[PDB]
Amino acid sequence: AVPAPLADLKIQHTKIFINNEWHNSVSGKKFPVLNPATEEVICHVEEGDKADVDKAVKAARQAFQIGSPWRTMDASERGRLLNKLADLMERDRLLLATMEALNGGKVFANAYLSDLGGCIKALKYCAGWADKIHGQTIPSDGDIFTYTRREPIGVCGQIIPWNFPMLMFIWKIGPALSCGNTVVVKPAEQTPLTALHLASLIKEAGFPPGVVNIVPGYGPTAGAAISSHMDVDKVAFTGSTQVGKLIKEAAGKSNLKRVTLELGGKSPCIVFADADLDIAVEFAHHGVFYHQGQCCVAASRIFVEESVYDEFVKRSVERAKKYVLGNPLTPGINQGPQIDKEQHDKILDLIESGKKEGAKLECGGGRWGNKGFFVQPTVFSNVTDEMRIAKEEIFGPVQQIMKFKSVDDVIKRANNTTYGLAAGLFTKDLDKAITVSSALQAGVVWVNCYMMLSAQCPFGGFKMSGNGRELGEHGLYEYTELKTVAMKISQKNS
Amino acid sequence: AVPAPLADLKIQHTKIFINNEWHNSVSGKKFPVLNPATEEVICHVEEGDKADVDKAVKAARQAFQIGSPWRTMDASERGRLLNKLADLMERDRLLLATMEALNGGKVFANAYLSDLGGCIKALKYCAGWADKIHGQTIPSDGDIFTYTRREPIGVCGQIIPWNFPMLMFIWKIGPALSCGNTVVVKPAEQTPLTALHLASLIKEAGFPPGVVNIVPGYGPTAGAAISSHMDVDKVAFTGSTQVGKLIKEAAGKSNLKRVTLELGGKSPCIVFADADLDIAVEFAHHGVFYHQGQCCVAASRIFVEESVYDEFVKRSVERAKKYVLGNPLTPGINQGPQIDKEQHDKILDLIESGKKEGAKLECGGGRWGNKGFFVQPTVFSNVTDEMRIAKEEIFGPVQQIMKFKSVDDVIKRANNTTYGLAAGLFTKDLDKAITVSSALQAGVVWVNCYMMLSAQCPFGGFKMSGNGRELGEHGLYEYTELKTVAMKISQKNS
Amino acid sequence: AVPAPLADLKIQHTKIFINNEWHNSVSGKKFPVLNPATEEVICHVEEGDKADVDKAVKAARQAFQIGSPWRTMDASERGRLLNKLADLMERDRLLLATMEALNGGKVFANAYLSDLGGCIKALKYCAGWADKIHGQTIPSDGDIFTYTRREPIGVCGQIIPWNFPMLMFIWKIGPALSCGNTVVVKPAEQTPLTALHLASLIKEAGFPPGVVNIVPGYGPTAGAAISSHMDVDKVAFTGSTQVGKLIKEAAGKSNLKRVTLELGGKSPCIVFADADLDIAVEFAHHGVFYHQGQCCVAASRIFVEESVYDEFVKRSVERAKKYVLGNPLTPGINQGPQIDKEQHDKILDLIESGKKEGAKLECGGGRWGNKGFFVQPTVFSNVTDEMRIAKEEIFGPVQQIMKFKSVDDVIKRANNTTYGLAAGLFTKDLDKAITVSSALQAGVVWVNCYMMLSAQCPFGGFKMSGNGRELGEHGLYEYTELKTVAMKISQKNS
Amino acid sequence: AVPAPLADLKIQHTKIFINNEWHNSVSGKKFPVLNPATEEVICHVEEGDKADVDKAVKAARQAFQIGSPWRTMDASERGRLLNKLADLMERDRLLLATMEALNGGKVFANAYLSDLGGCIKALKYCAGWADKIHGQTIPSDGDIFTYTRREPIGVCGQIIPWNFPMLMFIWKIGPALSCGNTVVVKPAEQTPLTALHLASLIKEAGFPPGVVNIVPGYGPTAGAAISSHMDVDKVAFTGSTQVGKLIKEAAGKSNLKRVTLELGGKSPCIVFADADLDIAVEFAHHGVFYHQGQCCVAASRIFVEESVYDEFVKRSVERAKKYVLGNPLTPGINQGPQIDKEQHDKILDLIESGKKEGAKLECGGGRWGNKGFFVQPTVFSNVTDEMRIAKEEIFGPVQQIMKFKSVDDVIKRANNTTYGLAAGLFTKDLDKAITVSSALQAGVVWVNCYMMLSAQCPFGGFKMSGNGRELGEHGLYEYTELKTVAMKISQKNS
Repeated sequence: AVPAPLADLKIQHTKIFINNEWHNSVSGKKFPVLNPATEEVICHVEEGDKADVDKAVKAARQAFQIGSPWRTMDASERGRLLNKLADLMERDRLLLATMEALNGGKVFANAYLSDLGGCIKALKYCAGWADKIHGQTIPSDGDIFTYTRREPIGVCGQIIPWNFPMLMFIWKIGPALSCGNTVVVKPAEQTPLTALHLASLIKEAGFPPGVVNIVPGYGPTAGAAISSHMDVDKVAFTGSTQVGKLIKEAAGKSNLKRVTLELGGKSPCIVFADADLDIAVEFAHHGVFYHQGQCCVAASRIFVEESVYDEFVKRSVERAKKYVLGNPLTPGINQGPQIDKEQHDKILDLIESGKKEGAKLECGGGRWGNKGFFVQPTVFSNVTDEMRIAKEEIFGPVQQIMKFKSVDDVIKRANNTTYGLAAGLFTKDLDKAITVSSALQAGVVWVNCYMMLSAQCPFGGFKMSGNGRELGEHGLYEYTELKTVAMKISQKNS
Repeated sequence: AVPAPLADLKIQHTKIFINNEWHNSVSGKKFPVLNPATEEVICHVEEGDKADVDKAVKAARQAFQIGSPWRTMDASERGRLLNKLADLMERDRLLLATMEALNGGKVFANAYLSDLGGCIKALKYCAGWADKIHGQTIPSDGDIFTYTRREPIGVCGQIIPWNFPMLMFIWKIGPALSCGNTVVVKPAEQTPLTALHLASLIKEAGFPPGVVNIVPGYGPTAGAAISSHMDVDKVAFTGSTQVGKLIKEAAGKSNLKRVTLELGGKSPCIVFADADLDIAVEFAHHGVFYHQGQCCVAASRIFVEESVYDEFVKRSVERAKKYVLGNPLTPGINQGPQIDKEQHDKILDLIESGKKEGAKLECGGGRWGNKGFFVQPTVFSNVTDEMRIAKEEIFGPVQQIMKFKSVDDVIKRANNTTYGLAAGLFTKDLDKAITVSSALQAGVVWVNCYMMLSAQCPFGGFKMSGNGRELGEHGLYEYTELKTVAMKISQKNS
Repeated sequence: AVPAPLADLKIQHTKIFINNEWHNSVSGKKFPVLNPATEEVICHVEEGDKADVDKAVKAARQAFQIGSPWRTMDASERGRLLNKLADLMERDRLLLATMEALNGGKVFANAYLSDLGGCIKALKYCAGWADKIHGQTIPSDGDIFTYTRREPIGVCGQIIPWNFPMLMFIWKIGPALSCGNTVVVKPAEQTPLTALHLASLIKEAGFPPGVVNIVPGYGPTAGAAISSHMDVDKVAFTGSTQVGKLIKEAAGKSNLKRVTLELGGKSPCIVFADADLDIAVEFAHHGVFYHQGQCCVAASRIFVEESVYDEFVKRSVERAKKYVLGNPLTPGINQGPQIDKEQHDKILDLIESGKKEGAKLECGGGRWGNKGFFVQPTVFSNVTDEMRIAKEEIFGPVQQIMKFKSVDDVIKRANNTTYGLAAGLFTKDLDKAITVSSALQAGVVWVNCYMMLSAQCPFGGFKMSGNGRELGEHGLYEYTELKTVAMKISQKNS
Repeated sequence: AVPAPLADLKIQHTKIFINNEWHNSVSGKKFPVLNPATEEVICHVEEGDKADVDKAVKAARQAFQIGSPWRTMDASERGRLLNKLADLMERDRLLLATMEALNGGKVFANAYLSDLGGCIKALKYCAGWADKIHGQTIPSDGDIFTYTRREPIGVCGQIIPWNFPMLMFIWKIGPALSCGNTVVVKPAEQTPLTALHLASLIKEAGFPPGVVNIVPGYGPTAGAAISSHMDVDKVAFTGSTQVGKLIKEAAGKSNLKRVTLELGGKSPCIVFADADLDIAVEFAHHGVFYHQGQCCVAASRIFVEESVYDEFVKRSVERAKKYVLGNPLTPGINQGPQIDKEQHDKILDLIESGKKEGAKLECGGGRWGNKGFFVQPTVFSNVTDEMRIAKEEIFGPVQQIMKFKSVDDVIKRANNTTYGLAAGLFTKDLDKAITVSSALQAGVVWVNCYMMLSAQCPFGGFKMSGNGRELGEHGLYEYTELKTVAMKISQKNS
C-alpha cells in the first residue's frame, strides 16, 4: 500500500534556520540543488559559510546556557517534543517522502516505507531515552558521597551525507536532542531540502529557539567552519574516510573537540556451502544494490565457498535482471540514479578498471540513458583480492563475487581491509555463525540477513570505518558528558 | 594434578559459631554426623535450635547497626576480606577437599578440583563486586535531585543443602557479604562440618564479630526458627520444593521477609538428529550421573529424536558401564554413595516403579554392597511421560531416555513439568538452538554442553523450580535494598 | 484551567472484562458501588469470584503462549500500544476525571490535574521502556558464549486499592505490559468503575485479546482466587499489612508464585531548626492531608525540633482550618469524604483515642455533615510515641506533631514503627541531608519536599512496608524473568 | 607505620621491554636519568625510537591475534593476573617507593603510602572488572536475535607523564589489560625506572609475552612514533595541552585511531561565606601544593566570598610556612624539588609575571637552595583574572587567592577557562552544593574536600582539559570496542 507522490511538490524552505527563523546567507549567495534523475535544477538554497555557522553556533551556545529553557525543562519534556516531532513527520509523511525521492534520487516507495518509517521509529526510540539516561551513585573509598551526572555535552556540530538525508538527519539530532545538547546541522550540498522542511516542523513542535540550527552549504566552507570552530564541543560526521581524517585533524588543531566518525565501508559477505542459498543470494543482492548501492554498509565483496560458487553466481546474475531504471517517482521503477556526476564518473572508472584487470563481467558495465546519473547494475565474478574493484569503496550498484575454500583464509581476507563497520555471514551452523562473527573485524555482523538497521542496536565501525556508535543505548550515551561529584560527609554507612 | 587425601584426618570445629566465638547449644544436645558408604559416625556436633538461632540473629543485628565496623568500612575492604577468605580456602584446599569427600560421600578428586576450585573462583568473583555495586542518579520531573542507594538488606538467613555443602555455602554468603549484609547460616544436618571449618577461616580473615554466624542442627527445628523469625530480613533456601513451600508460607505469616528459593528440577535434555552424537551422549551422561546424580540440576529426562534414538541408547549404556563404586577417598573410585538411607530407599523404589510401569531396564536396577548407601548406575529406555520416574525428582544416578519425532511435541513435553530450573539442548543448527532455547521454560539452557556452571552467570529458576537467581550481576543485586532519595533544589539543569 | 465536570456521566462499563469482551459474573451476582459523598448507589458491578478469575487466567495464559501476537510483536510495538493508551486517556481525560471523583470521593480538580496527568505520564514512561529492557552477554569461564534474556514472567495478578484507582492501575499494568506479560487485575470493591472504563480504552488502542483482564469483586473471593491460583506466575498487591501477610502466605501454600507487596506506612517527618519553616509546614501539611489523608505515604508523624516546635504547630493549625468540605464534584470544595464507612469508623475512633490519651487537640476532632463520610481536618499536638495515633496508620486527615531535641534519638524514633515506606526530612544542612537520609530506614526519603512521586523514580519499601519497587528502571525489571543461555563453542576470543 | 627507605638501592632494569625480554635500543643510544634533588646522574636507559616502537607494536599485535593466549584465556584469568601483579607490587613496596621517591623527587612518605597504596588499590579494582564487563541482548525490531560484544580494542599506546609515574602507569595499563588489550607504554624521559621495574613484575606474574611492552625514550621521537603508528588502535595520553593537540592530529592523519587525552586544568575553588573556614583552608592548600603543586588536579584559583576573604588569606599564608625543603628520601622532608630545570624556569617566570602584573605576594617568590630546582612555597593575593598566574597553567606551589561578591559572577569566572578538569566547592548549604556543582564546567567537583581520588570514580575533564575518563566503570568500558551481531531467526518471542 503506497500512495502516489504529491503531484505538485512545492519547495518552501530554502533559507538558513537559526533561532527558529529563516535567514539569508551572510554572503547573499545562493546555490543550486539538482535533481539527480533529470539534471534539472529543483530550486536554489542559501549558501552558508563560516559567518553563518558563527551565527548558528552563538544561537546554540545561548540556547545551552545554564537556566535557559532547554537546560531547565524536564528530561521527559524533551522526550515529548521529540515524540511530537515524530508525529508531525508521520502527518507530513507523503510530502517528505516525495521531497526525499525527488531531491536524492531515491525510489519513492522506499523513501515512503523505509526512510520515513525509520525516521519516525528512530525518533520515537530516542524520545523514550530522554528521561532514562542515568548516572550513578558510586560506593568509593573514604567518608564521601560520590555520584555522577550524565550532562549534555554542549554544542554539537553534525555533518550529514547525501545517501540517506532524513535518516542520517534523525540519527544524529535524535540522540543529541534526547541528551539535551543543542545542534548546528550542515546537510550535504546535494540534498539540503528535506532537512530544511524538517526545520519548519521543529519550529511547529515547539523546540526552544537555537536548539536546532541548520546551515546548508558546501563541505570545504561550512563543514570546515564547523569542524575547526573554537566554541563547538563535538562534531559528528558520516562520509568518506578522507574527509573524516580531515575532521579529526581539524578538531585536534582547533579546540580538541570530541569527534565521532562514520566512514565508508568495504563490507564483506561470507556465504558458506551450508547456507540457504536463496536467502544468501537475496540478502547479498539487497545488500549491495539497495538505493543504487549508495549505502555505508554496501555488501561490496561477496565471498562464496567453492562448492556453491557457480550456483551463487548464476542466481545473482539471474536476480539483477529485475531492475528497472528511470525516474524514482515513476511507479514500477526499481533503481534511481547516483547522486551526481562526481560519483557517476567514479563508479564508471571503477567498472572500466575491473574489466582491464582480470575480471569476468556477467551483466551491466556501462551507463544508462541520456539524462541523469544512471548506472546499470553490474555484476563482476572471478574477482581477486588484488583488483581495484576489490580494494576501493565502490558506492555503486556493482557486485563483486569472490571464491574461498578455507574458513581461516576467508576470515583473513575479509578482515584484510582498513574498513571495519559491517559484514554479512550466511550459515546454518551454530558454531560457525558465532565463532566467525566473533572473528570478523566489523562493527555490525548480520547473520543470514543484511541491512536490518533498527534503532535499538548500536551501529559503528572498527578501524578506519569510524569512531563511535550511533543509535543504541550506547549511542545515546555518546552524547553525554560525565561529571563526578564527590561530597565530603562526616560518616559513611553502606 | 590431584594430590592424595589427608591421610589421617581430624575434625576440629564441632560447636556453634556466633560473634566469632564457639558456643555450646543452649540445651546442650549434640547430634551425630555420618559417613556414607562406611555408615560410620564421624563425630557429634552441637544441635542448634530456636534459642541458638535467636543468639545468632541478635549477633547479626548488632553487627549491622549504623556506625558499626561492617557498615562503615569501604566496600573494597569487604572485598579484600572476601579475597582473603578465598586465599585461606586455597591454602587449606587439601584439608577441606578431604573433609568434603569424607562427609558428603563425594569423589575426592572431584571435591578437590571442582568443588574447591569453584568455591575459590566464586569467592573471588564476589570479592570483585563489592565496590562496583552502584545506585543511580535519575533525571526525574520537577526541580529536584533524585538518586538511589543500593543499601544492604540486613540480616539474611541462609539454609544450605547437603549435596554441595561448600559450593552452596559460598554461593550464599559470597553475594550477601559482598553487598554488606550480615548472615545466619543453617547448614544441612548431614553435612555441617565443612561450613564450621570455614567459620574458623572467617575469623582468621578478620571479619567483624557477628557478620557470619553458623547454626548447625535440623531443618524442622533450626531452619523453621530462621524462616519464621521476626527479625530476619531475608531468607535464602536451597532444597526440596515442599520445604520451600513451607518456608515462603512461614515467611508470609511471620514478618514479611524477603525470600529466595532454589528448588529441584526435572531438567530435560533434547537431542536432535543433527546433534553431535558423542557430545550429546557424553554431556547428557555427565548431567545425569555427576555426584551420583544428586546434582542441583540433574538431566533426568533425555528426549532423543527417533532417527538417533537407538544409537543414543547404545552409547549411553556403554558409557554407563564405565563406573567403579566405592569409598570416595579410594583412588580410582568413580561413584560414591547417596547422602543417606532416606535418599537411598527413595531411589530404589523409583527404579522398581519404572520397571513395573513397563520401562526397559538397560543396566543397573539395584543396590551395591552391604554397607553404605550405594546405587548402581541405572539406565532406563522406552520411558513414557505418564511413568513415575518421568515425573518424580529421582535425585539419583538414574537416566531415563525418551523418544520424540516432532519439535513442538518435544518442546511441549519438556516444558510439561512443575519444575523449570534448567534444560539441555543438543544441535548444530543455529536457528533451532536460539528459538528452542527461547521456548524452553528453564532458568539456564545449556546448548551442546551441560552443567557448565560459572560464577559470572546468574541461574534463575522458572515456575516451581524456585524464586530468584544467584551468583551473577543480577544475583549480587538481589542482596541489596533500594532507597530513593529526592532532594528539592532551587533550580535543576540537565 | 480546569473545565467543568461532566453533568451527565452515564456509566457504561460495569461487567467483567475478559478477552476484549464483556462478561457477567459466573454466579450472576452483582454488587453495589457507592458515592462516598452522598451514600447513594452509583450502579451495580458484576461480582466476580473464583470461577471468573479462572476464566481470566486461562485467557491471559492463552495470550502468553509462545507464538501469540503478544509474544511475537516487536517490543517497540508494545510501547506504541501503551502510548496509544496514553493518548486515549488524554482524549477521555474529562470523563475519566469525573468518574474518578464520583466513585472515589476525590476533589475533582485533583483527579483531573494530578491523577490523570500522572497516569498519562506513567504510561508514556512505561511505553518508552518496552524496547530498552535488555539482557547481558557475559564473559564467563570456558569456551562458552553466555547471554541472558529478560523474558516476561507470564500471567501477573494485580490487586488494586481504592485510594488512587487509576494511578495504581497504571502503575501495575504499565510495567507488566511494557515487559510483555499478560495481566489479571482485581480493582478495589469500592472503586471498580474507572478500571472498567480503562479496559474499553485498552480494547480501543488495539491490545491483543487476553493481554488485559479485569475481574471486579471482593478481596476475600476474587483477590484470594488470584493469590492462590495454580497458574498465576506473580501477584502484586497494594493495601494493608495484614492482607499482605495473607497474600504472601497464600502464594507459598499453592505454586510458589512471585510476590510484590506495597503495604501501609507510618511515614515520619523530621524538621530541623535550620529548616525553612515556611516550606516545611507547607509540605508537611500537604503530605498528611492530601486526598483526605488516604495516601500510602501519609506524613502522619511530624517531629519538630524544640526550638521551632511551637511556631510549627501554630502555622499548621492556621493552615489546617482552611478547608471547605462537601461534594467533590462541586467547585470550590477543598476536601472530599473518606472512601466508605469502615474507614470512617476507624479514623473517628482513633480521634477519640488521641483525646483520651491526653493529646492537645488543636482543631477538628469530629464528624462533618450528615451525609457521606466526612471528617473534620484534625491536628493533635504534644503527641508521644506510645500513643495509638503514634503507631497506627490512621488513613485520615489527622496530623500528629511531636517534639525531638537530639538527632540520634529522633532517627531512632522515626525508624521505630513497623513501617518504613517513606520519610520526609527538612533541613538546609548538606551533611544532615545526606547522613540522616542514609540512616533513615525508609524506601523513599524526600528532602525539603514531600510526595513528589514521579514516574522515573522507583519507590520501594523497607521493613513491613512492602516487598519490591515499581515504576523505575528497577520497577520495570521486576516484571521480567531472567534466563541464562550457555552455548558451547569451539573456541572463544575476548 | 612509615618504614625507613632502601639504603642500598640498585637499579636493575634499564633496557627496552618487549615480548617479556630485554632489548638494547636498535641504535645503541642510551640517555641519562637525573635525580631532581641533586642533579646527579642516576643511570642511563636505552633510548627507544621508531624502530624500538615498531618492534613493540609487532609484539603486541601478535599477542592480540585470534587464538593467542591473551585472547583465549578466561576474563577471570586476566583478573587473577592483575591481582597477582598487585600482590607483587605490595611485596616490593619499599623498593618501588624509594625508587619512585628518588627518581621523581617525591616525598618518600607520600610515595610509600599514597603512590604505592593507590597503585595497588587501583590494580585490584581493575582486576575485579575483567570478567564483569558485559554486552547486551537487545529486543530490536524484526525476527532477529541481537546482542553486542564488548571486545578489547586492540593495541593501545599509553604515554605517561612524570608527576605520578607509577600511578599514571597503573591507571593506564590496569583498565587496558582488564579489558584484554595489549599495550605499548612510553613513560616520561624523566621517570622511566619504576615502569621498567614493574615490567619485571609483569613477567613474574605470568602475563603472556607481548601483552605489556615498555619503550623508554623522548616524546617527539618515541611518543610521536606511537601516536602516528599505522597499527596502533588507540593512544592514551596524560600531559600538556599543546602535546595533546599534536597527538590528536597525528592520529587523524595516520589511521584514525582512538584518542583519549587528560590535560591539566586550572581548577578553581569557591569558598562561600558559610563554609567551614579551617577545612576550606586546609583542603584548598592541600590541592595546589601537594607534590610541590605538580598534581594532575591543581587548585590554581581560589575564589573566596568577601565576608571571609582576609582571614582566609592569613590562614593560607600561615599554613604555607610549615614545610621543610630538602631530599625526598631524607626523613622529615615535606617538600621536594620540581622535576627538572625546564619546569623550574617556567615556574619562576610565572612568579615574575605575578609581581609585575600587580598581585600581593605574602611569602615565597624565588629560588630555594644552591642545588637542585627547588621553589619556595609562594602565595599570591588579590589576583585578577587576566593575569598570567591566573590563566596560564601553573605547575608549581604558586597559589592564587581572589575574591568574589556575586555567586553567578564567580561561577562565570570559574567556568571562564578552557580547562574543566576539576573544581572545589566549600559550603554547608545543601542547595548551593547541588546547584553550583551542577553549574561548574568541570569533570570532577569536590564539595568540602579536595584531591580525594579513588579507583571507583571516573576521572577526566571537560573542554580542553582532555576527553574521556579513567578508572571508573565508565573508565573500564573505554578500553572496549562494541560489536553488534544480528542473527535472523525463524520466529521471535519476547
